[PDB]
Amino acid sequence: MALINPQFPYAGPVPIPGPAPTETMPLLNYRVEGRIAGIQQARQFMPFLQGPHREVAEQTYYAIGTGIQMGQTFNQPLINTQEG
Amino acid sequence: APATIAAGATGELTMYYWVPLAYSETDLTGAVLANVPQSKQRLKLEFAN
Repeated sequence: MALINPQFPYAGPVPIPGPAPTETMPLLNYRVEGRIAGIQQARQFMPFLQGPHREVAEQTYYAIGTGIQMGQTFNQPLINTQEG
Repeated sequence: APATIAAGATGELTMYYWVPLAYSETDLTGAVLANVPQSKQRLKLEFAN
């Protein structure tokens, strides 16, 4: 967006020496076929386990029984003959 | 217990231990039911050599 100087104008570009025209043109680089080499193993001996863990520990229980329940020799009360 | 047993003297100790099963006389936590014909219940006591 330059302003044209009317007192000192200039013309378009003139030819100048050039950079040997084939040396600015590249070759198209020619890929050969390739292979991810080797026979891959199916599994890996991992350093960490792959499953979930638990944040807190919960107390577990198992039921037990008591035993054969016996009789008893109670201390027996007195007879309510109007004193009680 | 005597505080000092001299050279050629005899001392007599006495000591009482309460081995708790229930927590208190009101809170019956840790008490066991033993009203059974037989049980696998024992009290092992190691003493001073």
